[PDB]
Amino acid sequence: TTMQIQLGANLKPYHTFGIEQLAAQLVVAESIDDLKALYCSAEWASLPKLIIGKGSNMLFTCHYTGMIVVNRLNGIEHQQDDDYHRLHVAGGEDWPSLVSWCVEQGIGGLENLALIPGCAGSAPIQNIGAYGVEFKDVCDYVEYLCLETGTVKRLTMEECQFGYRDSIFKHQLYQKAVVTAVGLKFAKAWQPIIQYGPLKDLSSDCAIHDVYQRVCATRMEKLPDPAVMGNAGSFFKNPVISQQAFARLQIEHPDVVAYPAEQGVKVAAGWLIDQAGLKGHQIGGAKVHPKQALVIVNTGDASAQDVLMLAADIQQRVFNCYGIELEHEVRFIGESEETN
Ligand SMILES: Cc1cc2nc3c(=O)[nH]c(=O)nc-3n(C[C@H](O)[C@H](O)[C@H](O)COP(=O)(O)OP(=O)(O)OC[C@H]3O[C@@H](n4cnc5c(N)ncnc54)[C@H](O)[C@@H]3O)c2cc1C
Repeated sequence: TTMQIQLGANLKPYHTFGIEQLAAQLVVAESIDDLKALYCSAEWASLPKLIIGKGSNMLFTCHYTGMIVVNRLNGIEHQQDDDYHRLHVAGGEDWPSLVSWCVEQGIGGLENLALIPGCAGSAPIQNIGAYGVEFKDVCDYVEYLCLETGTVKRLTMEECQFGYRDSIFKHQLYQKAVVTAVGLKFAKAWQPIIQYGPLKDLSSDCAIHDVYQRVCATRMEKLPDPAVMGNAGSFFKNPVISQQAFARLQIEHPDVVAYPAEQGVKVAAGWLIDQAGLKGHQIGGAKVHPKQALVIVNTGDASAQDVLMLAADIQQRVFNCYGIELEHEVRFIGESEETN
């Protein structure tokens, strides 16, 4: 009963905003061969296709008239050096589950990425990061179905061109590549990364588990669970501006919060939105969550239009207070593929 095409499928079960909407067609892929039949064959060559993991970084903005392809390729294989653990993770694997698995195996280095919703295959697309770690830091390689050849190719971590919330799959490989698996590499001499938020209370000889527990604890405290109130996480990226640009900003706003970046300064958008006095602001069913002001939440009856107008309102207010232009991180889906 696999590779059954669902016609007129409701999308709420398929993305974390949980907004009422449907897809002309939807199918669950479960193997490399399914993706190969779906993307590199005459059958279903008719429909535009959107590959999704958990839809935890997505907003459907109208009736989706293509075929949604739900990535559920499973498998975790493990091996180890004298020096490293290496995992080969199928792209459909659930990410919060994978980090819990590493932690329970005693595999150190993934724990700052605890509870980020999504599939392992989506992790490289926006180079997920939290608590001072990013996917590029643990990445050995990425494998993908090459839409031009119908064969699986491999990129080293270098060839992925990772940046803040960025990679080659949002550029050259955009719509040309379906990630089928991720190679993760972790030093056996584990080093806690412990400089962010409540991890600062930890000490540098703590255990993997200590770090993981703290991350889970804080996240479950600050971020709404989307099965309770729909959301897509931090709606905007932290804007990255020059040093000089930052110093200028900081003359009028000496209080402004910054995060490290190699090129220029990354400014905390949470802080910008909060000082702009936007916490709790609602349009229709969409609201700025007061405990983490980057997260637009669905209070129950949001439309995509609500979310989009609230985003526009925040962006407007932020640009006025600070002359800074926030860039949305959530992908906006139209009839077929992304818009604006
Ligand atoms: C409560 C919550 C907290 C969050 N916290 C964080 C955080 O701390 N850090 C962070 O970086 N993100 C965070 N996010 C955002 C999100 O979890 C990540 O962006 C995640 O990587 C998206 O995974 P997904 O499987 O849902 O991708 P989706 O939303 O399904 O898809 C995202 C994009 O990737 C493309 N895509 C999906 N799968 C493939 C594939 N196999 N091959 C090629 N392209 C693909 C899609 O077409 C779409 O363009 C959070 C989200 C939520 C809801």
